[PDB]
Amino acid sequence: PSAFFLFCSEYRPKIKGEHPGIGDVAKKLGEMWNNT
DNA sequence: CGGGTTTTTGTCTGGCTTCACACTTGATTTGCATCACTGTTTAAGACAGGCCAGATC
Repeated sequence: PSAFFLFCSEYRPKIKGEHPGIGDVAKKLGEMWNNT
């Protein structure tokens, strides 16, 4: 388990309740993990 | 001989199932190359001069 490991799923529902899909949901989550 | 009785298949539309699989991104494993290092000559056999020594005219 790494940062993105426990960051792609722990914050997954925060976009999965908006994005039905499951790449596009965590996609912008990767961008907000990269910005920081 | 061609026609007929077995094994073997297509076959139903439903709901079921396990699981491959989309889509990132870094932390691991795994593959395959490199790398620095080691052994520390002869031994038979052919041919040639050359020196010497004994033979011969």
